[PDB]
Amino acid sequence: FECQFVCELKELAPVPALLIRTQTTMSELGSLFEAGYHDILQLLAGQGKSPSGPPFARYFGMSAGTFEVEFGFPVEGGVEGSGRVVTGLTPSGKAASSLYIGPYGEIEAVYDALMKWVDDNGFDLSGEAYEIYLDAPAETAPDQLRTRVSLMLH
Ligand SMILES: CN(C)c1ccc2c(-c3ccccc3C(=O)O)c3ccc(=[N+](C)C)cc-3oc2c1
Repeated sequence: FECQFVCELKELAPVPALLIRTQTTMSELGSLFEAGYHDILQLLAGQGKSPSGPPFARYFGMSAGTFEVEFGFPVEGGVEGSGRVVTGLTPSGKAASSLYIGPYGEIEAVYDALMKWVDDNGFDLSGEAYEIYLDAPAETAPDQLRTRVSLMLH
């Protein structure tokens, strides 16, 4: 992945979200997200509401076998949670960010590129990663699958 032209620093505006905040492994992540995103969409339907944008996930310590993950959908205000689905916010602050097109299994390429770009520009990372799944992977060709990848800055 080349960062020459498409990598940028973004100022992220926090907006309301419905989230699940839990922990997972890389093996179980796919099943976790299908289950939890389904459930969030059902809780939204459950109030006669829709998401306000594509779903996302936040990650820290992804090397560990088991790592924290927070994932969900941006929503209108006035939405309530239930069970383990909670109201919160999308990230705020600065991030080093790039659009990535391709299968998730090759996304480390953009991570490597962004960490090089961050080093070249003297920025500091918090260690948190933030992915926005602009396309649904079940319904999209892998060579067209869009994810925005952001590394949060310290
Ligand atoms: C852009 N919007 C509208 C969407 C909508 C749905 C998804 C689902 C999903 C939700 C429920 C059931 C199946 C899927 C699927 O498509 O497999 C995603 C599932 C997994 C995922 N990861 C990053 C592993 C990412 C997912 O992103 C999505 C994005």
